[PDB]
Amino acid sequence: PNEFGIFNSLWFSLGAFMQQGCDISPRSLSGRIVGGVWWFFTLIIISSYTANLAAFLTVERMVSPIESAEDLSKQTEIAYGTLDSGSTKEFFRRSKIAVFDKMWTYMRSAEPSVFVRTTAEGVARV
Amino acid sequence: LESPYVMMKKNHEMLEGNERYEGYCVDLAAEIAKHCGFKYKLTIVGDGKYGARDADTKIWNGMVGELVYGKADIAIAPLTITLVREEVIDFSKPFMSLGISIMIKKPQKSKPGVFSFLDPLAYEIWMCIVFAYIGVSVVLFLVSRFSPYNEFGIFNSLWFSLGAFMQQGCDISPRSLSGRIVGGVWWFFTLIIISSYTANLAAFLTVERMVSPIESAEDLSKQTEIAYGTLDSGSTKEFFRRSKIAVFDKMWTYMRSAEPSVFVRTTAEGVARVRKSKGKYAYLLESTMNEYIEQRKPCDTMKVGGNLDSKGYGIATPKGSSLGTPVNLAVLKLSEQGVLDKLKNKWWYDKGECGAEKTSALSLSNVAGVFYILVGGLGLAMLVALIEFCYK
Amino acid sequence: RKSKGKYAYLLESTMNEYIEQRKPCDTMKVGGNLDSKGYGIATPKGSSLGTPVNLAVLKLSEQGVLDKLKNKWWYDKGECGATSALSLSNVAGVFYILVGGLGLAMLVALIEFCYKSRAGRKALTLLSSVFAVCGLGLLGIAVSTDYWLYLEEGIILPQNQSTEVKMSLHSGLWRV
Amino acid sequence: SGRIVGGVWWFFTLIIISSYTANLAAFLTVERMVSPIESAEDLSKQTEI
Amino acid sequence: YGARDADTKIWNGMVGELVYGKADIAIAPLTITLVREEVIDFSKPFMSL
Amino acid sequence: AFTFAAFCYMLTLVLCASLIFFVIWHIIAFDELRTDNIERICCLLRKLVVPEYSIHGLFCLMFLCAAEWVTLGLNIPLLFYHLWRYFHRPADGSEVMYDAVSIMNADILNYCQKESWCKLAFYLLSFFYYLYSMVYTLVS
Amino acid sequence: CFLAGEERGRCFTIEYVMVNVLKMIRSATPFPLVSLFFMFIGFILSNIGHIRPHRTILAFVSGIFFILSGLSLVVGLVLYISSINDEMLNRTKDAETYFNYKYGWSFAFAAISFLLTESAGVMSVYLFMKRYTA
Ligand SMILES: CC(C)CCC[C@@H](C)[C@H]1CC[C@H]2[C@@H]3CC=C4C[C@@H](O)CC[C@]4(C)[C@@H]3CC[C@@]12C
Ligand SMILES: CC(C)CCC[C@@H](C)[C@H]1CC[C@H]2[C@@H]3CC=C4C[C@@H](O)CC[C@]4(C)[C@@H]3CC[C@@]12C
Ligand SMILES: CC(C)CCC[C@@H](C)[C@H]1CC[C@H]2[C@@H]3CC=C4C[C@@H](O)CC[C@]4(C)[C@@H]3CC[C@@]12C
Ligand SMILES: CC(C)CCC[C@@H](C)[C@H]1CC[C@H]2[C@@H]3CC=C4C[C@@H](O)CC[C@]4(C)[C@@H]3CC[C@]12C
Ligand SMILES: N#Cc1ccccc1-c1cc(-c2ccccn2)cn(-c2ccccc2)c1=O
Ligand SMILES: O=c1[nH]c2cc(C(F)(F)F)c(N3CCOCC3)cc2n(CP(=O)(O)O)c1=O
Ligand SMILES: O=c1[nH]c2cc(C(F)(F)F)c(N3CCOCC3)cc2n(CP(=O)(O)O)c1=O
Ligand code: NA
Repeated sequence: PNEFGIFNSLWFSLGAFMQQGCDISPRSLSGRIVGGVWWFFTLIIISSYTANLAAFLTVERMVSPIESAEDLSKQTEIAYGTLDSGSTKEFFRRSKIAVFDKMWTYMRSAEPSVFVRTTAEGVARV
Repeated sequence: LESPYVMMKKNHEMLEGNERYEGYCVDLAAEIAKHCGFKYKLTIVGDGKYGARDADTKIWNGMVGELVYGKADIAIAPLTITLVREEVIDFSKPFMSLGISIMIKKPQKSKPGVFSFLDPLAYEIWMCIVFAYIGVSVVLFLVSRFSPYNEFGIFNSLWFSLGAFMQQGCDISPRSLSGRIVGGVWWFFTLIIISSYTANLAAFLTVERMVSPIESAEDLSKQTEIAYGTLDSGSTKEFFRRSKIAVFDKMWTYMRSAEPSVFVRTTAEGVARVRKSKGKYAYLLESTMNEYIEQRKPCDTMKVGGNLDSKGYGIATPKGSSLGTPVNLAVLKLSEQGVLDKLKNKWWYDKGECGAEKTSALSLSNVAGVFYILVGGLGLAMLVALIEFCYK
Repeated sequence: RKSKGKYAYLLESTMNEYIEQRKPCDTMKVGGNLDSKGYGIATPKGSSLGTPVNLAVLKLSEQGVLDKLKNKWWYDKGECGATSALSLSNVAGVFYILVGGLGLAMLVALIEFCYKSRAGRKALTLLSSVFAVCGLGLLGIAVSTDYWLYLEEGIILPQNQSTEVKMSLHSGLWRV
Repeated sequence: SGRIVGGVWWFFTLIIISSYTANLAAFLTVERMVSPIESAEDLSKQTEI
Repeated sequence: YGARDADTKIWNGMVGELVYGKADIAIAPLTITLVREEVIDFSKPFMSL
Repeated sequence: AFTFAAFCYMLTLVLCASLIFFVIWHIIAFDELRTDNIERICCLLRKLVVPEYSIHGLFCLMFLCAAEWVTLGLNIPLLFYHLWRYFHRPADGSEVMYDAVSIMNADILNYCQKESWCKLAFYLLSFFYYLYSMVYTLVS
Repeated sequence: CFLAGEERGRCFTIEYVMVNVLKMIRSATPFPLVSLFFMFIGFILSNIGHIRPHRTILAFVSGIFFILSGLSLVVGLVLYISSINDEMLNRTKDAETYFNYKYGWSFAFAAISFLLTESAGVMSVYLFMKRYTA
């Protein structure tokens, strides 16, 4: 001791989730416990939506593409390799430059073999 | 035969001589021989032992037993410089320094609890939030009852302050000056607390940051959650037995008594028990194997802390050999020229299988305890109606 | 100790562990060692003492005596010791305004209640003149003075933060 | 005329309250990205200490 | 601690007092070095660093 | 430094300032009673007193959750005094009770006036006890 | 029951086999059984309310069992889903393999059954207010 039949109850709960709720508000203690735990539910859920979307858009903004061989030598998650013979493979084999000796150290020990056999095969793998 | 010291090379079937083998002590035997000027024959030991004097027959086995009894001229191997060996053979200076270390399982995403949603704010904040909620609700009640403008009894004050904190607005608002100072400062409090919940949650979800619970052997001694154990025999077993420091006596009274037995029988049994106990087993072993298994596949293990003792691996010769002095000066050449550091980086790290994004949707597990409170609050609201229906 | 974390010093491991345990407790040892060397007890290369000293070091090493003596002089005779969630120290000042605003509002409830229980054109004529003169005053002074923008453009030194200004200034709308 | 002043003050605070939460999330994320020195390879990369 | 002056080829310090008879033993933080091990006899390391 | 226990002492300076205002109003009400009146000082007192309990009853559950066992223990003698006046001696009443229908016949009039100065003496000592341990927990 | 990887057509039970998530779905097992109990209690107390309407309280209490059932689905389905996601997390992350869990038409039937007994919960309470005002 209504205003809170089933269709006004669906509208209280819809406006409480969207955090937009002006209408009737519950006046009994038992109607204010259900109102109060649904208010705390949406405070966590709406904050989790904004915080996980901010986590997505920040990580998608941190993404640096490859633009150097020092970016290849650091990022050991994109694989890289040369042709199985010729001047390009013998370049890294003979190199005494720091970034190029790191790339040959990665390439000579990599499973499976990053060395392609034809230029058409290496463009295929990319 | 020990990795990365001597490993049989992949196609050792079609090879013969000193080139069937590879490893650290093969690359080291090459360096010792070109500085001392000799030709060598790499010869894997018989027994498979490192060397120990038998308690009954007084006969040395292993690589020490081949140097004492004449079957070998040098033992370029991970052979630990100890007291009982130095009395029968001659070591050089240590080419590698090492000790007892801790192997734990590499930490992971660490599955959430029930109240993991509370974690963007400390529990000392949440306790201050709850008691400031009753605080502003009593002060609303004091301000509105005495010196009235009410509609703001104690239960309409608890509902104004609950709706203000949850940012659900209100149905009634205070009309007097003093009720609007209470209401307006609690509004500003809510604005900072809800914004710093969302901001600190966005920081957590952006930056993964996995911390290990153990970072020292002092941290192992101050806990009984993670069970730590050595091998069943050897020198790591003997170290904790006869130790007297402060901490390794605590770590020994733990291991000797604990059921099930923390002492594994093989190194591979101890590594597997690390990988297959989800962060509850810490294996105590030498720091050279610990750094090698960390670089094998999978990437499931981790070395933590510093070493517990200090020992070294020496190159041994028979007592009275003419290689004893030049090999000793050969090791000190290879140390200071950075050769020994370079050979360790090749076989531990440059030939290391483990080397050295995309935010995922929140799973229901992360936020599941908010559903438990909700249905726990839906069922609590149906009891309070049942008591209200009986009492009226 | 005087570069706020912008300097790292490369020294031996045993001084780095010793200075870490000596007041002030400003510094810490990070990482593993960059090389591996050792301290030895030395003898004149023909002595009858180098062999018993060698077996003494290997005996004292395996009985924990060398680890006992290092804990004694680095750690036991030391001078120093030995969450990711947002803490109360960061949001402490919004609790001060809350408690300060609840105490203000109970003070207002006194001087409402005393005013309610105990109980025109002349007042507002008086107030809208003295607020209009002092409005003309304080803005009249402000646009005719040259103390709007204190501006420095000095340089720092890496020697106890020695500071030398070279372009200190105060400005207005019409004067610099 | 009372709803124009009400409406532009509603848009003012929608930007200001969102800017507070977004700049505080920028602070707490950058303070969480901070990696201290724990190796010589951390010194060789970070040429700011 | 001990070093060889390349002009004079003489040792100054604790390595000097061992090579030229003044000392009988040097219990000290003396680093086991290639150039020292040729002229004096070190024990095994009592401290690794 | 600011902590949860230091906030539990800040939050009870604010509400003990209300508790002394309940008692200054409680000594004036019985002084003005003797001068004149029953039915109004029935009703004016009866509304006051239940706030005075639960605010102090808040302090019991606040220093229990703050782990302040000396401070919770010093609120115990006022607490168990308060349970007696409402569970066993709020004489019959039944509007709220206690400073209600039972006025003159004058023996409770002396008992209330001894109580009314005993409340103020406890609350003025509680105010400086709370102000001291506020400054204690903040500085330390 | 297995298929297409060691395709054993033997439908193994959960107790006579030994995956850690298969013990985790044991924890989320009683709640679809408490839900099915409250639907059967609320149904046999609705039929009494159709054949003996002289006491009207049969309809309202059977509405309560229809609503306590659906709240026991939600706690069960949150427990069921969260037990999967916890064990998909506690595995050795290797990018040379893949994992894939899905739900089937038995999970869907337990999800739709929430909607039908919460609708039977509302309609039993509105049926009580029709009987009580008459
Ligand atoms: C905490 C759990 C275990 C049960 C608590 C419920 C009971 C004990 C409490 C909750 C607060 C009390 C309320 C007191 C005031 C109102 C108003 C009254 O008109 C009827 C009942 C009603 C709505 C409540 C009855 C239930 C009550 C006596
Ligand atoms: C209304 C009154 C009686 C209740 C308590 C007053 C509080 C809110 C006031 C009193 C004066 C303020 C102090 C101001 C100076 C210091 C220094 C500051 O670094 C932190 C807080 C601290 C230690 C005080 C905290 C309490 C303070 C913010
Ligand atoms: C810190 C203090 C000085 C600020 C508090 C403001 C108090 C002192 C003053 C401001 C002037 C007074 C106001 C004057 C006008 C109205 C109209 C009157 O019918 C009652 C009170 C009321 C609503 C005000 C109450 C507050 C009042 C008594
Ligand atoms: C009256 C009813 C609706 C409220 C309480 C009953 C039931 C439905 C619910 C609500 C929240 C639930 C708890 C949630 C957390 C844990 C942890 C979970 O690993 C299993 C179950 C367990 C141990 C609980 C089981 C019972 C559970 C209490
Ligand atoms: N993820 C997540 C999440 C989602 C909603 C609400 C809270 C969290 C959450 C937050 C935090 C946290 C911690 C510090 C600072 C900021 N956030 C932690 N956790 C969490 C995750 C796994 C295990 C335990 C807690 C969480 O689950
Ligand atoms: O003189 C040389 N000129 C080369 C010119 C080219 C071309 F790019 F096509 F012009 C190429 N290719 C590289 C790319 O795929 C197609 C063949 C190889 C050449 N080589 C052998 P390499 O340099 O040892 O590999 C030479 O020797
Ligand atoms: O001289 C010794 N050198 C040793 C060298 C190594 C290795 F690290 F592999 F080089 C090991 N292992 C460590 C882990 O268990 C498997 C092998 C044991 C050695 N032991 C036996 P322990 O020290 O008594 O255990 C010696 O005696
Ligand atoms: Na961010």
